[PDB]
Amino acid sequence: GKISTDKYIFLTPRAYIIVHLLKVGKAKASEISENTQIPYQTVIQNIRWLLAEGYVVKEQKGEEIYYKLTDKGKQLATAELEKIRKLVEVVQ
Amino acid sequence: STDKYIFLTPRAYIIVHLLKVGKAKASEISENTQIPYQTVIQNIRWLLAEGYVVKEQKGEEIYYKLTDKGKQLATAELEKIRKLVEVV
Amino acid sequence: GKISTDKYIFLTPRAYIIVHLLKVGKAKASEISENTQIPYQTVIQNIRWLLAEGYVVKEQKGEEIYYKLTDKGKQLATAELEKIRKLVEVV
Amino acid sequence: GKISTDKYIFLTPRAYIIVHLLKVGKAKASEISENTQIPYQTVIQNIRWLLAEGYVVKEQKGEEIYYKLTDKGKQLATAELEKIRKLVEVV
Amino acid sequence: GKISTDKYIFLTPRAYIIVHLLKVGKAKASEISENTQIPYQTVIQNIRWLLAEGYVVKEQKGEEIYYKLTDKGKQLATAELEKIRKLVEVV
Amino acid sequence: GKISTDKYIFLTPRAYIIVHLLKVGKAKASEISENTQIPYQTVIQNIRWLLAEGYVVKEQKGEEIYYKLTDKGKQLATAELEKIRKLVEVVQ
DNA sequence: AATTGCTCTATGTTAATCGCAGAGCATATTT
DNA sequence: AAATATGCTCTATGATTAACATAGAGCAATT
Repeated sequence: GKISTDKYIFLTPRAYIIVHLLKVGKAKASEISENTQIPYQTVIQNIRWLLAEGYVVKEQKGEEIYYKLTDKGKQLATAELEKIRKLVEVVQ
Repeated sequence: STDKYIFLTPRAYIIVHLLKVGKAKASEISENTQIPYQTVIQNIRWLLAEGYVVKEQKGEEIYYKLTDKGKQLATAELEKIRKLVEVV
Repeated sequence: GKISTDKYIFLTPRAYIIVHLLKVGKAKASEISENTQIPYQTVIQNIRWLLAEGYVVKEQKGEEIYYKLTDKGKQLATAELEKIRKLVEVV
Repeated sequence: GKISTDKYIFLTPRAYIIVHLLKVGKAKASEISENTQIPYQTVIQNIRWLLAEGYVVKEQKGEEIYYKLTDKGKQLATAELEKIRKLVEVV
Repeated sequence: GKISTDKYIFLTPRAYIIVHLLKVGKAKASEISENTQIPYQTVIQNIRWLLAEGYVVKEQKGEEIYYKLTDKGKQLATAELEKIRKLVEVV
Repeated sequence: GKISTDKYIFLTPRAYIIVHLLKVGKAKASEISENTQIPYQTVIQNIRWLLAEGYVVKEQKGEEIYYKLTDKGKQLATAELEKIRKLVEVVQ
């Protein structure tokens, strides 16, 4: 699948997506996009996948739809983040 | 469905390996990262076309290594990778 | 909200999907996409949702991912199907 | 377009709407939203289209605008209702 | 290994692509593949080589991407091609 | 398969061999190698493929192994060459 | 000359990036 | 009170390409 493009040399689009939720805790699909530079279509495409994977859950208030990392989604993040520190430390 | 490349791309694992070793063969580049060989070369052909890597054929032995340009990309991207973790 | 749908006016693409899951039980994405004429891409984005609700389960078979309707999905299926005869009947 | 969402799993909002007019003859855009469980803005949206496609026509009842199906409407209902059965044929 | 080429038995798919850019000036991934009848994958993968050598360059026209031979690329397409005629006149 | 390479940019080794056989008429394995500069292990490999399709047949003229074209390899020689021309022609 | 072996090529199946056209609903408008 | 222009948000899905596996094939070295 299209994973390594000129825009995602090292990190994938979902990476920045999750890293964002880790901070804001909860955010709108639009808020995720404009804050990560990742185009909206790519965001929800990965959000749909995150939902099916149980990493992220959807919240709704009639009109306002928010997304947040589930406990396992937070487990995934704090796991992949440790592979980064490795990459970069083994490295230098 | 990629469970293998969640946060990191296979391209990264390749760039990094060519940093700690400097000179590596498409076969070893694959093994030491557990990335399917067919992906290695396919990414190599792209890295070559972008001057991020230069080939060095010492006979029948093939060797791919980072260039001055590719090295800059390596030390550049990696920094971006850290700053993203710092705040988190 | 300018509407133009010559394809989905009464039935959603998600419906045809659910249905095909009852016949074959388990099938790949590139598979049900052909037996329903529903474009492959649309299928994935819909099977994901069915996974997010637990209406379907991902069962890999070697290298090819297989999607099979679950109990809760079977419920949704048979339950929402009767909801359709409760309409056709009176009309 | 936005066909299948959380509320709509099998049938689109149009299916219901028409199914409503196919039982109440002519009802106000409000009274449809009342029975269809569909929000007001959505119904108006589908109506603005139904009328533009010669599927539905207004009927001026004085100080109100009850909406009634047209001959083109039944030409669509029964013509759509059959894709359901051809579909729910294997249950 | 073993040999079974049904197509490229005398010419490389690289030969075609090179020839194309020499008469078209500017071509995209699809264009080459569509005309040369060489499969898309082979093309996109061969340009990489023509780029790693500096024989071809990239013309970014908005979204779509074009490819054109370079100085060294031209001095290659006009040289090797001569060893073609030097080869056919040997008869 | 391994078709395009650093040397076989335009023509393949099977091209050099065949087109050279027409002129030279006939020759031994190593002879082909020396002339077209193509390594033996390569020349010998493709010859095996030629002796398999009938394009070329080996004829024991002494103790060496003489490799000379055939009819199957003639219908092909002119066939490929014809396309080779269709290519350099439109280049104009 | 034939088999073994390593490496890179040709290329199809699948999938994931990002775009355009929808379309579901909520507000602010509006005769 | 009911209707529309309007602003979001997510869906339908086509086009480009990457992930990567199969079948080659250029080229030593061994049998």
